[PDB]
Amino acid sequence: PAEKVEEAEEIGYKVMGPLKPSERLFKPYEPVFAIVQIGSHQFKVSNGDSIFTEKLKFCDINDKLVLTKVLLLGSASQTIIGRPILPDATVHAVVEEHALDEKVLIFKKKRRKNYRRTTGHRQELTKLRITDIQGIEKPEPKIVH
Amino acid sequence: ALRGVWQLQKLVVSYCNWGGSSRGIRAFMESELPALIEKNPQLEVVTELSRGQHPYLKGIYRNRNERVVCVKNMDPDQVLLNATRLRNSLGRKVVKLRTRHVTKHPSVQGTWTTAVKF
Amino acid sequence: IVKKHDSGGLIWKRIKLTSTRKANAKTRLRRVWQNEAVLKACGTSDASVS
Amino acid sequence: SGFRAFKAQVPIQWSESLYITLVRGLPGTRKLHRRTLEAMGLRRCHRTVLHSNTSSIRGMIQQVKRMVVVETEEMFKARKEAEANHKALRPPLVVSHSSP
Amino acid sequence: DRTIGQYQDLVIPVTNFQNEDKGFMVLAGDVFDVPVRKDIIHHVVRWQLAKRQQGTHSTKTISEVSGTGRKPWNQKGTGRARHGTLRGPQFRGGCVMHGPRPRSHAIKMNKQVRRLGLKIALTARAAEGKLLVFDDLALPTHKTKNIVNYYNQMETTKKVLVVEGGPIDEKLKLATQNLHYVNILPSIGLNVYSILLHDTLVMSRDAVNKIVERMHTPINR
Amino acid sequence: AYSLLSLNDLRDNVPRKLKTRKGRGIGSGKGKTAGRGHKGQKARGTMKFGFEGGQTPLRRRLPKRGFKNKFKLHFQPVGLGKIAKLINAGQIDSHELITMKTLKDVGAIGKQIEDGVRLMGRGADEIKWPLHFEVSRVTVRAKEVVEAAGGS
Amino acid sequence: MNKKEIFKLAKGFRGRAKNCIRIARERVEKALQYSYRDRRNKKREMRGLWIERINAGSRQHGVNYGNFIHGLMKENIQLNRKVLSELSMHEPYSFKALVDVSRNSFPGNK
RNA sequence: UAUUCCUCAAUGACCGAUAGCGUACAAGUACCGUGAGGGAAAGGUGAAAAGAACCCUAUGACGGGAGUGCAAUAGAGAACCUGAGAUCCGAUGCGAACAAUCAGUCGAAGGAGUAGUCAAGCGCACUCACUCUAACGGCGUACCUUUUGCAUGAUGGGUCAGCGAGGAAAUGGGAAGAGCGGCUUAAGCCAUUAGGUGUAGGCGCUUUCCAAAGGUGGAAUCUUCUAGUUCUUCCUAUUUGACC
RNA sequence: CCGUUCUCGUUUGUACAGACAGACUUUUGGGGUGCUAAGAUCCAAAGUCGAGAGGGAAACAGCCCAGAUCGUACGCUAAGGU
RNA sequence: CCUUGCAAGCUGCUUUUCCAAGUGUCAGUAGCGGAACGUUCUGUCAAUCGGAGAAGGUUUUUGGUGACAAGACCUGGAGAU
Ligand SMILES: [K+]
Ligand SMILES: [K+]
Ligand SMILES: [K+]
Ligand SMILES: [K+]
Ligand SMILES: [K+]
Ligand SMILES: [K+]
Ligand SMILES: [K+]
Ligand SMILES: [K+]
Ligand SMILES: [K+]
Ligand SMILES: [Mg+2]
Ligand SMILES: [Mg+2]
Ligand SMILES: [Mg+2]
Ligand SMILES: [Mg+2]
Ligand SMILES: [Mg+2]
Ligand SMILES: [Mg+2]
Ligand SMILES: [Mg+2]
Ligand SMILES: [Mg+2]
Ligand SMILES: [Mg+2]
Ligand SMILES: [Mg+2]
Ligand SMILES: [Mg+2]
Ligand SMILES: [Mg+2]
Ligand SMILES: [Mg+2]
Ligand SMILES: [Mg+2]
Ligand SMILES: [Mg+2]
Ligand SMILES: [Mg+2]
Ligand SMILES: [Mg+2]
Ligand SMILES: [Mg+2]
Ligand SMILES: [Mg+2]
Ligand SMILES: [Mg+2]
Ligand SMILES: [Mg+2]
Ligand SMILES: [Mg+2]
Ligand SMILES: [Mg+2]
Ligand SMILES: [Mg+2]
Ligand SMILES: [Mg+2]
Ligand SMILES: [Mg+2]
Ligand SMILES: [Mg+2]
Ligand SMILES: [Mg+2]
Ligand SMILES: [Mg+2]
Ligand SMILES: [Mg+2]
Ligand SMILES: [Mg+2]
Ligand SMILES: [Mg+2]
Ligand SMILES: [Mg+2]
Ligand SMILES: [Mg+2]
Ligand SMILES: [Mg+2]
Ligand SMILES: [Mg+2]
Ligand SMILES: [Mg+2]
Ligand SMILES: [Mg+2]
Ligand SMILES: [Mg+2]
Ligand SMILES: [Mg+2]
Ligand SMILES: [Mg+2]
Ligand SMILES: [Mg+2]
Ligand SMILES: [Mg+2]
Ligand SMILES: [Mg+2]
Ligand SMILES: [Mg+2]
Ligand SMILES: [Mg+2]
Ligand SMILES: [Mg+2]
Ligand SMILES: [Mg+2]
Ligand SMILES: [Mg+2]
Ligand SMILES: [Mg+2]
Ligand SMILES: [Mg+2]
Repeated sequence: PAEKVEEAEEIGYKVMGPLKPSERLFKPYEPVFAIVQIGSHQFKVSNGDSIFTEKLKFCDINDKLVLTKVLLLGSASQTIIGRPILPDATVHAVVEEHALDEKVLIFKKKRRKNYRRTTGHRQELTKLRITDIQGIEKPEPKIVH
Repeated sequence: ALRGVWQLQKLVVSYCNWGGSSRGIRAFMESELPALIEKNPQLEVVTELSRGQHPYLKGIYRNRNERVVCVKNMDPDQVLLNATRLRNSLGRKVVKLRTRHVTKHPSVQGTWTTAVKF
Repeated sequence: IVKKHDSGGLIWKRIKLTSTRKANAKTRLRRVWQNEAVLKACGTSDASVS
Repeated sequence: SGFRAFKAQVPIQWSESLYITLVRGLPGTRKLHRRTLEAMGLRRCHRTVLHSNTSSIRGMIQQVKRMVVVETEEMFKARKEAEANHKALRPPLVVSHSSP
Repeated sequence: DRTIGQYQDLVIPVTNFQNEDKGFMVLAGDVFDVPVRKDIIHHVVRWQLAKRQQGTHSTKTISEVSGTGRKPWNQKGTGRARHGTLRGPQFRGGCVMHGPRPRSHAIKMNKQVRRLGLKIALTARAAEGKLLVFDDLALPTHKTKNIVNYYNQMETTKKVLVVEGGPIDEKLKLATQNLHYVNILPSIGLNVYSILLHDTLVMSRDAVNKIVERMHTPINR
Repeated sequence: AYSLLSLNDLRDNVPRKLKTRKGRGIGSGKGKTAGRGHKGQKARGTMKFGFEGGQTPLRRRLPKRGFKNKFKLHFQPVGLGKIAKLINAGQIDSHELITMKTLKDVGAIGKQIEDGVRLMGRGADEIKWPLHFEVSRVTVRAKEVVEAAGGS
Repeated sequence: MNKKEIFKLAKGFRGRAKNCIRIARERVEKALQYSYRDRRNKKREMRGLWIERINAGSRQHGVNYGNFIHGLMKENIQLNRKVLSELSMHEPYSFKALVDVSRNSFPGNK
């Protein structure tokens, strides 16, 4: 159990447990962004975004995630630059699906040599919904009456 | 689950009690199906006898999409894997993913234009 | 390397010795010179516990 | 260049052990040198083997010295240490742009 | 239950068509208790069906297809493909290259393998509980209704094979010939494929004694 | 499934190897010239096995030797050790005469006698009794051993 | 590959190449070869596009691409080129902050 | 014992209309040749003809209605069950007369058509929604055969559908699997809703050198080891037309 | 004789092959023949193609770099460039 | 796929599986080896499916590394395995 937590931390996520039906985590859009690293790939996200990552092995559907590798934070007024990561910043997410992508055909042929090969491949991806960015000050509610 | 709402609504287990190609789904019904039924209280699982036909699993989703996976001559673990992939799916059409970052607000500070001053 | 450039119908173009090619040659020379220095320093005796 | 990562950060002296890293490709080279590299345990590019410092190893390195980077134990340890110290965490930078 | 394949003698009840009690019989363990092997049965069944195949299948070579041996046109000059006849294997109406010719499909099998297959079949029938031993196979009449009444009386059966020691009496022959689910054989004609086609096996005491006597006699050589 | 023999469920120990069907597609690995390569007699199947290319073959360069004696006599060899092993097992009565019928019946001779039996000296240390033989031929050592034990 | 699969892959082809199996098979096989090659080539093209957008973004503030990217490496800032180009396009003030940081890290020659 | 111009009965892991006889149909016909001779093509409405009275428009109903029929594109006159493809003429959407190339591929502005999901108020933003098209950009000289090497101005193919070439027997060299422990029968014989028998023969035991005569003590000492053979499947070889 | 490789790639029995038309480059600085000609021809020693895609040499069998199990709009390099 | 472990059965106390790691391998003509897919026919089958619409045909969707498989609408009208 701790080994899976350590490996998920190496990838850059932490499982916080299942999403309860009482929680309302899908709030309206806030003008802050974060850059997070999940595996080899980096994503620049705001809340309400969706990202497709390479398959995360240690989470299930509707699990709340904390993304542990935050490289940059930004807003309309300031930018916080991590060298390389920001330990005090947290980005929250929810696992939405694990699905296979559309099949790609791998075709090889060498002309006049009586050689050809055809095979398929389907890559499995994990879809995450970004719900919350922490570590940078969000703008106040400007109740324009 | 799309924003916390589970998308797969019904799992149809179609099988034959006579045919040799339904051995794996019959073993799946006896062995792995109650555990999957227990772990998914939000999912309705119905089982249908279809004599003389090859077995399949059918997944009916919130968006009224239906996906059928034939499981003829499969081992029970392959049937369980297919049922798990049906449960983990959002029911979308199998087409190429055009992007891996879906956003409606690409810019917080405003997109670069020729009018931007620094 | 091919050194035949003014005969025949098959064109082997002469590779010009540019400054970038000289830089790559100097990098390869630095690598082999450091290797030779390591071999000179380590060649005075043999490691024990065999 | 790529050799810049392998430049010595420590004075080069006699060593107990040697680290050998293949930095050139195999096709287009003599089959004798490829067999020598196979005898050193090097089959793929950018791979590192560790060997004791004696004349039998040194002659093999001398044969293929234009294909490899040979490092002492101290040079290898210093290179790995500087690489780890470069990627270590530093405090964040906060820049307030604002006011357009 | 019991461990099949220990070569142990078995005790079986003896009855008749009238559902009476006729005592008990001991079945020899080297015939009715051999280890059960699917591969030997597979080979014996394949041998039987290969021996059964008629092989009266035929096609015509170019020597037998009607047509002239004359070259159809000149080898050169017409702009067409060169042909020797108009009855070649690539021609419509032509010969069949590597087509079937009438031949026997029979293969060979050792006698001891056939004996072992018969032993395995009898052992499986005795092990499943689907072997019934009759004191005799005498019927009061030649009418098929007696056999139909006994078949309806029987328990969890579909197809029955009835084995007689000597030649079959005329009454049983007439009574069973209109039934596709009850078939008869003398003990000289008992074979693995006939046993496996019927889920229940009915043998008289004479048939059991003749089969065990045959298996206890070594092959003369 | 217990002791079932259904025609539905019979198979061999190993899966059946099927025939290699040449001249089918690329993926089979034996299409387009099958496994014959390109041209020559061997691709066109007009080559006789054992032909050596026009050099005088070894079957015609070596001399013939000797003749065949049409009246050669063939005798079956039996060692004394086999006879001793069958004497100790009760198959052979060592007090009565050991003829070729005695050796033939106990299987010391194979199926076909041809012209008789030659008694040999293999395993002669196992002869411990006076034994009397009536064979066609006998080696010198076998006769020496049998008479040393008081037989003939 | 079956004839029906080939006709599925030849959908939208011009002329008799969508329709006739002898003509369709060649064009479909060539299309599949192009698809295999272009899965490799897309990564080269997209890295070129990111580097062009970063170079345009940083030269507006007087910094060349190579000095900028090396100044970011020197400060242990490990943002990759795709995200850096997205910042140069969509968050220009954060990108200007990164340009200032890299120029303090590594001005280069001149 | 041989054969089938013939008869009667029966069988088929034989074929099913480009197959099976050359001929499922009035075929040794039509047709070709002076002649000997060569030699086709062509099966299927519907259960039953109930095969469409009558009307309308054409010179003329095969058309449009009507009626029959379960069904009428099931409406034919040596042919109508199903009804594919090449091929021909249309309808709708998008592109298309300032831009060149195996005609795609990877990106993609725009245009057009179309669904559904539901917390909160019966809108609206969500499903990268989905489908068709593709301005514009980057990359991209068919396939087969034969060759040292082919975009090659080397070969072959107008297209589509159907057909089209490693196959059988016996006897050898082997491998894998199995039976028996000496193994195995051949012809035949008795039976077949089906097997059972049959020892003649073959290989081994078995003896090694040798032209032939002649000649012939395996290993081991510590309760001794001391032989194969017949099938099945597959790969190869020989003789057969022997992959075409 | 002793290190390194830990791989059997070694030797040998049995069974199945294919192949016995090669091409170019390494100062004409390994040589012969030819004219110190040939994209000639014939040998020695390497490499590549043959049977090898990818990047460079404008385009490019044989030169330089380098060996394609698959996926990614991640990263570092070689030759060669800016 | 291989190697090394690990744990299970075996009989073999050693040969087969399951799992985990592997900076271990995986261009390929002639050619060799291994593993499969599909067609027709036969046994299993006087069994199973079929006006609750078979075979065949057109669309469309889903699955596998692939040959290919499978669901549904339409067409079809009696067979399929
Ligand atoms: K003729
Ligand atoms: K034809
Ligand atoms: K005909
Ligand atoms: K019809
Ligand atoms: K029609
Ligand atoms: K294009
Ligand atoms: K020509
Ligand atoms: K053989
Ligand atoms: K054996
Ligand atoms: Mg030229
Ligand atoms: Mg050139
Ligand atoms: Mg300069
Ligand atoms: Mg360089
Ligand atoms: Mg003829
Ligand atoms: Mg003639
Ligand atoms: Mg014919
Ligand atoms: Mg091959
Ligand atoms: Mg071909
Ligand atoms: Mg071959
Ligand atoms: Mg050829
Ligand atoms: Mg040849
Ligand atoms: Mg016809
Ligand atoms: Mg037809
Ligand atoms: Mg005909
Ligand atoms: Mg009419
Ligand atoms: Mg009909
Ligand atoms: Mg019709
Ligand atoms: Mg059409
Ligand atoms: Mg139009
Ligand atoms: Mg214009
Ligand atoms: Mg033009
Ligand atoms: Mg596209
Ligand atoms: Mg172009
Ligand atoms: Mg030529
Ligand atoms: Mg070319
Ligand atoms: Mg041409
Ligand atoms: Mg040419
Ligand atoms: Mg032509
Ligand atoms: Mg065709
Ligand atoms: Mg017989
Ligand atoms: Mg030659
Ligand atoms: Mg030659
Ligand atoms: Mg040749
Ligand atoms: Mg030569
Ligand atoms: Mg030279
Ligand atoms: Mg010369
Ligand atoms: Mg020259
Ligand atoms: Mg030349
Ligand atoms: Mg020449
Ligand atoms: Mg050479
Ligand atoms: Mg060649
Ligand atoms: Mg090569
Ligand atoms: Mg190349
Ligand atoms: Mg180029
Ligand atoms: Mg090149
Ligand atoms: Mg590789
Ligand atoms: Mg390979
Ligand atoms: Mg249908
Ligand atoms: Mg059928
Ligand atoms: Mg079938």
